Order: sequence, then structure tokens, then C-alpha cells
Amino acid sequence: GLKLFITDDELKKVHDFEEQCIEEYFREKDDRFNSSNDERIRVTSE
Amino acid sequence: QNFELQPKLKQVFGKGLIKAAMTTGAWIFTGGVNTGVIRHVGDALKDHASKS
Repeated sequence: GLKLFITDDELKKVHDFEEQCIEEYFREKDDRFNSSNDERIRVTSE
Repeated sequence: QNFELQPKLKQVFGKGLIKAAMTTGAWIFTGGVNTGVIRHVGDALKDHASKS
């Protein structure tokens, strides 16, 4: 009832869904860093 | 056969090819295996996959 005993095909689907989420998160960290004011000013100085 | 172009030529061509691919959902027809212009397209898409 609580846990879902899940077949493999759908285990693969939840797995590569989670891969999509982790990759999209790190890309969103990257453009938050490169659109932060601090980083813009640091590259403009150098 | 394997070759090498100018570096700015590779960068400009790769960036433009990946933008032309993602703005319209184009299908790119390469020769598949990792040699030459297909290697350059693969390096261009490796530059693509880290950004957009």
C-alpha cells in the first residue's frame, strides 16, 4: 500500500527522470552563478 | 579521414550548427563514426550538451 513494488521498465523510467532532474539542477546552478552580479563584475574586471 | 580546421572556424561553425539544430528541431545527417567532420560535429555537440 505504502511502497510501490515496481516493475523494471518503470524503474528505468523513474531513474532517467531523476537523471534529467539532477542534470537540469546543475545547469541551473551554473546559470545562477554566471548571471549573479558578483561573477559578472569579476569577469568585467579581469 | 581525420583533419583539423582553424580554431575560431571550429568554434563559430559548431556554435552555429548547434543553434540551427535546436531552434527548429532539425535532423542532422552525419556519417556516424568518430572520424573527421563527424568528430568535429561530436565535439560541437559536446560543447552544446554543457550549456543549453
